[PDB]
Amino acid sequence: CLSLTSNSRQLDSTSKIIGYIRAKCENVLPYASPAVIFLAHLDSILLDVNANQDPEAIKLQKSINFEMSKLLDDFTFKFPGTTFVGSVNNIDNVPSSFRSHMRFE
Amino acid sequence: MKASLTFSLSGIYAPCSISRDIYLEYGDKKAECLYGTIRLPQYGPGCTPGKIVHCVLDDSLPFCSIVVPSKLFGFMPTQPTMDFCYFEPILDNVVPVLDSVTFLINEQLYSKLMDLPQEMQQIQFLHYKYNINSMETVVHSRDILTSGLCQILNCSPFPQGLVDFTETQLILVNDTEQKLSALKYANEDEEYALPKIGTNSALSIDLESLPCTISRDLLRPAPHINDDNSIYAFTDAETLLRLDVTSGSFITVSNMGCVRLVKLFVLLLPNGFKKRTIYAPPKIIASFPDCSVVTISKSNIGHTDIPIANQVFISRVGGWLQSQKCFQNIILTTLKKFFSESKRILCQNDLIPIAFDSSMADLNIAEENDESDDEDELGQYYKNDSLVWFFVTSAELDCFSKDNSHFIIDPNRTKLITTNITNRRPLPLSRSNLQRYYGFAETFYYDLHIFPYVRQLVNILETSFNCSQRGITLNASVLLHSTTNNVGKATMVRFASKYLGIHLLEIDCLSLTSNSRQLDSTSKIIGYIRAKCENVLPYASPAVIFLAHLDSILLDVNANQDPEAIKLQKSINFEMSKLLDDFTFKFPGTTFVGSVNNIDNVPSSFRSHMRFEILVPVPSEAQRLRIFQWYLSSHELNRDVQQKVPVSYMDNISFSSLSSYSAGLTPLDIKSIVETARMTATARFYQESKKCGWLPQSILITQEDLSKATSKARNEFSVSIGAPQIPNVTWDDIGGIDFVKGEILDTIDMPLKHPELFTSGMKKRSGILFYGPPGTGKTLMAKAIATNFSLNFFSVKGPELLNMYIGESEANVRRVFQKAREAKPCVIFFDEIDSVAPKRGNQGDSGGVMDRIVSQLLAELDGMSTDADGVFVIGATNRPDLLDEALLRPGRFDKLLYLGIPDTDTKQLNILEALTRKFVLDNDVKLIELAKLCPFNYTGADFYALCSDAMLNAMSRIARMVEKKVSQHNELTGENISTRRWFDKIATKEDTKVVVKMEDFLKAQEQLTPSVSRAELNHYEAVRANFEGA
Amino acid sequence: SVHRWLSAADQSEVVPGNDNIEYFSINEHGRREENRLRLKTLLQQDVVHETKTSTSAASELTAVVTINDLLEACQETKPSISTSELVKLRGIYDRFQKDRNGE
Amino acid sequence: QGIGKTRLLKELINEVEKDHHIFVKYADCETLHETSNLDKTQKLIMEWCSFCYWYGPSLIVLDNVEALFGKPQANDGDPSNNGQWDNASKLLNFFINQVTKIFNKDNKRIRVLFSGKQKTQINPLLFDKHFVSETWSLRAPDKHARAKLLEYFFSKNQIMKLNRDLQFSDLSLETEGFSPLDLEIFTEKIFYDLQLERDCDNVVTRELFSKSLSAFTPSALRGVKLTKETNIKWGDIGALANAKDVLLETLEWPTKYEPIFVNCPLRLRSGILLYGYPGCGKTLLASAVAQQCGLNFISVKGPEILNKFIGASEQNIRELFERAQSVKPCILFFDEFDSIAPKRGHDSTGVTDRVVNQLLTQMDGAEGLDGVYILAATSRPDLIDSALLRPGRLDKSVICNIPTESERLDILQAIVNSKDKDTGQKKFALEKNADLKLIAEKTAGFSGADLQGLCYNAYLK
Ligand SMILES: Nc1ncnc2c1ncn2[C@@H]1O[C@H](COP(=O)(O)OP(=O)(O)OP(=O)(O)O)[C@@H](O)[C@H]1O
Ligand SMILES: Nc1ncnc2c1ncn2[C@@H]1O[C@H](COP(=O)(O)OP(=O)(O)OP(=O)(O)O)[C@@H](O)[C@H]1O
Ligand SMILES: Nc1ncnc2c1ncn2[C@@H]1O[C@H](COP(=O)(O)OP(=O)(O)OP(=O)(O)O)[C@@H](O)[C@H]1O
Repeated sequence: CLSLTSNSRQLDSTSKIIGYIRAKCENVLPYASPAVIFLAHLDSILLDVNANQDPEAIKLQKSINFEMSKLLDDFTFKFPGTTFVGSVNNIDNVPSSFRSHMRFE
Repeated sequence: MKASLTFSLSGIYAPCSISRDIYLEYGDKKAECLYGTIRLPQYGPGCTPGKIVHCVLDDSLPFCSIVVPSKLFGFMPTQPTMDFCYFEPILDNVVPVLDSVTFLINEQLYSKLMDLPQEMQQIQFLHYKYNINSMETVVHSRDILTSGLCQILNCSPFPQGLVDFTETQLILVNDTEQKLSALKYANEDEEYALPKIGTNSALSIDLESLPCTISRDLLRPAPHINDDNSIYAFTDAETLLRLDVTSGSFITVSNMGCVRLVKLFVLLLPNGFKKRTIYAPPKIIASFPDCSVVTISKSNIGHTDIPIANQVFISRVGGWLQSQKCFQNIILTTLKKFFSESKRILCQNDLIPIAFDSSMADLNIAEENDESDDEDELGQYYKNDSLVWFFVTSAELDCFSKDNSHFIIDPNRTKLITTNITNRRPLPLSRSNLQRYYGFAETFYYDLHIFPYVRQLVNILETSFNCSQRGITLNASVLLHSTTNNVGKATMVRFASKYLGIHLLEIDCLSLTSNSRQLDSTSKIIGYIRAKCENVLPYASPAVIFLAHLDSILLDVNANQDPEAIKLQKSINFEMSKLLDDFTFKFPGTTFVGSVNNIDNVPSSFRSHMRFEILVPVPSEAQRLRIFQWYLSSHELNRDVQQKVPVSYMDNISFSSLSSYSAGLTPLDIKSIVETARMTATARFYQESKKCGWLPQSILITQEDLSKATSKARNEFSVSIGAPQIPNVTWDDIGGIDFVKGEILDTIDMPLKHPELFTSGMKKRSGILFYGPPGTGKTLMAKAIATNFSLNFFSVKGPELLNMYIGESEANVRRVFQKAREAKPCVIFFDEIDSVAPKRGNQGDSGGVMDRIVSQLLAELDGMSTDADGVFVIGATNRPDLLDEALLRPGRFDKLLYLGIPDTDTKQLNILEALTRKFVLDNDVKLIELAKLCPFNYTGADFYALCSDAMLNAMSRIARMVEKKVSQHNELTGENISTRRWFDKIATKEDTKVVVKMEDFLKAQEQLTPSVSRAELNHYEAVRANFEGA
Repeated sequence: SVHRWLSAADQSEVVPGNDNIEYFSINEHGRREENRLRLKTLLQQDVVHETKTSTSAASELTAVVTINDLLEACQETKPSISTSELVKLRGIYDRFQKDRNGE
Repeated sequence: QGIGKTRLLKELINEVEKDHHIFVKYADCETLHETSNLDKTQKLIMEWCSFCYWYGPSLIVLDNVEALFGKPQANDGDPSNNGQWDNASKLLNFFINQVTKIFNKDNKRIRVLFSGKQKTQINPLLFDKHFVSETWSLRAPDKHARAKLLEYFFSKNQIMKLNRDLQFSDLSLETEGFSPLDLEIFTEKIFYDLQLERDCDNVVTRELFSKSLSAFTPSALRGVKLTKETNIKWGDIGALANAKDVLLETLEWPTKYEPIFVNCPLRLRSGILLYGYPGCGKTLLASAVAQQCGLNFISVKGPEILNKFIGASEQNIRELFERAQSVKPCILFFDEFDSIAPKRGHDSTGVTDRVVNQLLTQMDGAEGLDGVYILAATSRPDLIDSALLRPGRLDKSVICNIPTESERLDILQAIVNSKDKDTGQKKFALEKNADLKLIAEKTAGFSGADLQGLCYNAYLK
C-alpha cells in the first residue's frame, strides 16, 4: 500500500484503494488457495487521525478503515483456508478498533 | 357490547331494567344484585367513561333492551336520546366499595336534617329519600341527586364503588356559597316554556363549526348508505320543529345572496353544544367566512329533482400545501377517491376540503387496483393529517331542472377537470378549529391576556392586513430571538397565523441547504426559496414568509477566517435581504418573520434593515399554568390513544403547584413530563389489569407521577447545566435544625411563596450569615435549604478568589453573580467570608486590593434586593470576630443566625440519630448513654468522625471473625481458598452484613479527642455574645 | 413602619387569603380525618371557581412612617462617619485649599 | 467497543419479530457514511420513515449511530461552535423532525432504537430536543457471565475440552476486563497454541493457559504503556512501618474484606496523598503495597496529561479518568503532583486552574466512581491547593520521615539480603553475619536512596 495507491486525497480515494485491493485479491485468490494476503506498510493507509484536523477527512479515514475491516472479513468468510499478514513499523498508529479485531501479534 | 338503550325518569338511583338475554350472562352470580358498566356514544373523538350501575332483570324489555335513569345524568329524555349503548357485565370481579366519598347538601338540608344527633338515622333518611342501598348501591363522583340541592363530589379510593352505610367514609358538608342553586340538569331548564309555533320560512340563527366529527350511527333516522357524507348540519330539535322539518331533511342556509343546501339532523341528548345554534362542518363555514349569524329556511327540493352534471371545472385553492410537488400525486389520488366515494352534492363557487396523511405521500400504493371497495379499509390504516382546499369554478349541466343552482356529481357519469389556481383567504380560527375537527396535533391555544409578547406580535399582522385593504402599503417585518431554545417561537408563529386565518409559508433553514460552502450555495438557496415562494404567493396573499432558524444561513464571520468564506457569507446575506425587499415590493401585504436562536449572531446590517425585533422568554408561572391546562386537556391527552380505554387525570391535582415546580423549563419539557405521567399511568394500569383482571376503567395520572417526572426532567436539565451541587440532602441527615426553623423559613420561602405580598416595593431579606464551630452542619443546613427548596447552588470559597497580586477576583464574583442571574431561581454561598470580608479601615494591607472587593460586594448585595427576586446571597464564617462590621448591618445581613456547640444532650442525640439513621446497629446501642458520654465540646464533624470510626472498628471485628472462619474452614477442607474466592461464592449474606455494637461507639469515643479546645469554646461564645449584642 | 404595619393590614380577617369556611360534619366509623387534605380540596379544592388575580389587595395599605418612627430611626441609625475621618479629611481639604481646594 | 452490541441488536430483532410482530429496518451507519451527502441522505431518511410507517408498528435501528450522526467532538478546533451547524447535525435535525412528527401523529407505530459508544460522542441535540427517553450502558462482563461466555466459546469448537482438575470457575477468576470479543480472541489463541503441541486430545492445561495469558494483551490495556512490571515487594521495602499499616488499612483491607465494606454505607475513602523528603521511597511503598494487594497498577507522571492545546488537555484528562474508572479495582497514581495541580493563582493562562477544576469534578463527582484508588506524590505539598486536601472531601495524606537507626537498619538488611529475580541469591555478596548495626550509626540523616547508593558503590568497590 506504499507503492501503487496512485490516489490518496480525492474522496474517491478510499473507494479506489478498497476496490483495487478487492479486485486483485478476488481475481487471483479463488484458484490459488491456500494462500496468504500480505500488506506492506499497511499502516500507511490505516491510522488514527488526530482531532486536530478537519472533520470530513476524519470521516473519510473512518470509512476507509471500516471497509478495510469488512474486506478482510469478507475475504476470509468467502475463501476458507485463507489468511493474511500485515506489516507495520509502529503499533501506535493503526486504528485501535482495527487492532482489537485482529488475531495475532 | 352493543345493546339497545332507553331512559326512564324514575330517579338517579332507580333500578336499571335489563333484558333477560342480558340477565343470563350473569348466571352463576346472585342474579339479583346484577351490576353492569355502560358506555355512551360521545359526539366526538373518544368515548364517555363507563358508569357502573345496579341492574335488575325484566323480560318485558325486548331482545337486548335495557332501561337506565336519565336523571342519573344531568338530563331527562324530553327529546330523543341515543338509542344504543355499550354494556359490559363484570363477572369475575365484584363491585369495589369506596371507603371514602365526598358530597354536597344545600344549606337548608344541612340545617334541617343535621338536627338529629345520630348519623345512622340521617343516612337511613338519605336512603329513603334517594333509594340507595348499602352493599347494593354504587356511587359515582360528580353525581346529582337533587336538582341543585344534592351533589356527590369525590369518591375514594376509587371514584366509584359500592356503598356501605356503616363502614364507608361519608363526608357531611353543606353549600354555604349558594353553588347548589345554579346546579341544574341539562334539558331540565325549560319547564316547557312554549316557544312560538309557526311556519316561518326563515329564522336567523347563530352558526358554529362542528367541534368534532359525528359518526353516522348517531343520525336519527339513519340515512342511505350511498348518500354523500359531506353536507350535514345539526341543531336542537326545537329549531327543527320551528321549521317543522325532520332529521335527515334538506334545508337551505342563505345570507345576503350566498346560499347553500345542507342535510340537517337532530342532536341526541344529552347535550354539550350551545342551544339555539346551528352546527355545520367547515364545508359550510368557509363559504360564510364573515357570517356568524345567518338565515336558515326550509327546502322542498327532493332527491330525485337534483340535476346531474357531466363536466365540472374545479380550480385548486391556492395554498402552501398545494405548491408542494412532492404531494401533487397523492392529493390528486385522494381527490379522485373522494368523488369515487359516492354521489356528491355541490353548487357553483363552492369550496372543497380534502384531508390526507402526508406521511403516506411518496408511497404511491395500489393505484392499479381497479374499482376496489377495499380502499375504505386502508383509510383507518391511513390517518388524514393535513388539508387542502378546492374551489367550484364551474359546473356543466345537460338539462334545466328545478334545482339548477345545485347539482350532483357521479363518477360514472360526471367528468371533472382541474384548472388554474384561485386565491382565497383561510378561515380564522374563531369560526372553526380545523385541527380539532380533523384531530391533528392541535396547536396550543394562547390566552392573549396571559402571553403579552404574543399579543404584541399579533397586534402587527391584522393592522398590516387592514392598512393593505385600506390601500395603505407598509413592509411589516419582525424577527424572533431568544436566550434559550425549545421555546416554540415557531409554534407561536403558527398560532398567530391560524388566529387571523392567514396563509403560512414555512421554510426550515436546516432542511434545504445543499452545500453552503461552494460557489452555488448562495445561488441555490436563493433560487430554492424564490421557487418555493413564487409558485404559491401569487394566489395565496395575504400570508407570511416564515424563515425558521434564519441565523443558520446568515453567519457573521470574523476577518481572520478564509476570505472566500467571508465573501460568500456577505453575498448570501445581502442577496437574502434584497430578496426580502423584492418580495415585499412585488406583492404588497406580504410580511416576513424569522426565527433565530441568538439575536446577536445576525449581521448588524440586515438586523437594522429589519423592522420589528421581539424576544420570546421562558414561560412564567401563569403561563406554565395555562400550558399544563392545555397538555392535560383530554383532547391533548387522547390524540393518539388507539387503545379503546381513554386517559385522564383526577380532579384533585393542584395545577397551580405543578406550575410552581415547573419554573425554569420549556414547553417541550412540560410535554415530556405529561407524557412521562402517561407512561406511569399506563404501566400501572396494565399492571393492575393483569393483577386483578378487572380494569379500573380509564387510566389516571396522580400528582406524584407528575412530580417525579418533573424531578427526573430537572435532573437531566441540571446534568446539562453546570450546577452539580443539588444531589440529595434532607432534614433527617442533620439535627440542630429546629432552633432557627422559623427565621430561616420566613427569610427564604415567604418572599418566594408570597411575592405579591412582597411586591410592595419592600426590601426583601438580603441574606443569612452563619457562624460557630466548624462541622456543626452550617454548609449541610444550607444544602438542605437548597435541595428542599430546589434552587441552583454554587459554592465559592473566599480564599480561593485571592490571587498572587490580583489576577481576577472582582471579575470572578461578577461572573458567579451573572451566571446565577441566568440560572434563576438559585442560591449562592460564600465559604469563610471572614477570609474575604475582614475588618477594614484600621490596618493597612500591601496594595489595598481588598477594599475595592468589599466595596463592590456591598454595593452589589444592596443593588440586587430591589428587584432581583429569586437570587439570594448567603455567607459562611467560622471566625466572625475578624468579619468587617459593615456586613453585620441589615441589608447585607440582618438575621445573624447561629449554629453553636451542642450544649444539651438533645442536640447531640438528634445529631447522632441523624448520622446513624442508616447504620445497621445492634439493639445494644443506647445512644442516650453515648450522648451523656460525649463532652458537649464535640461538634457535628466530631460525631461524623465518631460514626466513621465506629464503622471502622465494627468492620475490623467482622474482618477478624471472617479470617477465623477462613482459617478454620481451610484446615477442615484441606485446600487454600483465597479471600476473594471466599467472598465471591463462599460468603453468605451474614458475611456481607455489618453489625454494630455499643462497644464500637465507646471505642470510637475514647479514640476521639476534642476537635475544638475548651478555650476555643469560650472564645467562640464571647465572639457570639459580642456580635449578638449589637 | 412596614414592620409595624405587618400587624395592621395582615391582621385583617384571617391569615392572608380566604379562611373561616370550616368543616361541617362527618359520618365515619373511625375515619375522623378533618384535616385540610379533604377540607381544602373536595368541596373547594380550587381556592375559588377558576381562581385568578384581582385589584390591589396584598399591599392595600402603605406603611406610612410616623414621626415616632423617624425619631427612633435617627437614634438607631448611628453616624456613618467617625469624627477622626471627618477632621482628617477637613484638614487635608484645607491644606489643598491653601493651593487649590478653595478659591 | 467490543461488547458485541451488534449481536445484541440482531438477537433483539429476532426475538421482537418472533414474539410481537414489529416490522424492523436494520441499517448499519457505515453505508450511510459511504455517501454522507446531505440531500442524498435526506432522501434516504424520507424513504425509511415512509416505509417504516407503511408497516405499523415499526422499529428502526442503527448500530454505530455516532459514525453518521455523531456530532464532531465538541470543540473540533473551530471557535465558532455556535452559529454554524455541522452537516450531521442538520441530518439529525431532519430525522428528528420526521420521526417526532410521526410520533405525535402516532406514538404506537414507529419506535427508533439508536446505538452508540458514548453519550457525549452522540450528538446532544437529540437529548436537548428530548428525543431519547432513557439510555442503557453495556458494562464490561462479570466473572459469573464470563463463565458461560467461555463455556459457549470453546463449545463453538466442540473438539476442545477443559481438564477435570480445571474448572470454568477458574477461567472466570483469571479472566477479567475482557469483552465477549476479547474472550473470543483468547479462546482462539488457546485453541491455536494447543494445536501447537499435538500430544493431548485437545484438553486444556494450566500451563498452556498461563503462557497464553502471559502472552495476552487485552484490548482495554492495548494501546497503553502500562509501566507495571517493577517487581518491588515487601522484601524490597521494609521501613515506613506506619505508612505500611496505613496503606494496608486503605488498600489491602478493602480487597481482603469486600463483604464488610459492601454494606459499609458511607462512601469509601477515595485515596491518599504521599509527601516527604525527595527520593525517600514514596514511589516505592505504593508499588510494594500494590503488589501486596495484587491490584492493577498504573504510574502516571505529570507530563502525560500536559499538552500544547488548551481545552484538548481537559479532554485528555477526561479519557484518562475514563480508563481509570474502567478498571475497578485499580490504583491510579500521579507523580510530582506539585507539577500537576498546584494551588490556584500560579499560571497566566489559567490552564492549571481549569485543569484543576476538571480533576475535582471527578473525585467530588459522586457517580459511584470509587473502585479507582487515587494516589499521588509530591515533595512540595505546600504548592497544592488546599481544596485538594479537605478532610472528608479527601482522605489522609502520608508523610515520609528520615530513616533513623532503626529504619536505616531495616532497609539495609532488606536490600542486602534481597533475593534476586534472575538468580534468587543475595543481590550483593552479603556478609553472612557482619556488623550491620554499626553501619546505620554513621548514616544518620541519610535517605533510603542514600543507603542503597552507599551499598551499591560498596558493591562496586
Ligand atoms: N406553549 C407552547 N410554546 C411553545 N411550544 C409549545 C407550547 N406548547 C407546546 N409546544 C410544542 O413545543 C414545540 C416548540 O418547538 P419550536 O420549534 O416551535 O421551538 P423554538 O422556540 O422555535 O425553538 P428552537 O428553534 O430552539 O428548537 C412544538 O413541538 C410545540 O408543539
Ligand atoms: N451475546 C453476545 N453478546 C456480545 N458479544 C458476543 C455475544 N456472543 C458472542 N459474542 C462475541 O462478542 C464479539 C462481538 O463483536 P461485535 O463486532 O458484534 O462487536 P460490537 O460490540 O457489537 O461492536 P462493533 O460492531 O462496533 O465492532 C464477537 O467476538 C462474538 O464472538
Ligand atoms: N526505604 C527506602 N527509602 C528510600 N529510598 C529507598 C528505600 N529503599 C530503596 N530505596 C531506593 O531509593 C530510591 C528512592 O527514590 P524514589 O524516587 O523512588 O522515592 P520518592 O520518595 O518517591 O521520591 P521522589 O518523589 O522525589 O521521586 C530508589 O532508587 C529506591 O530503589
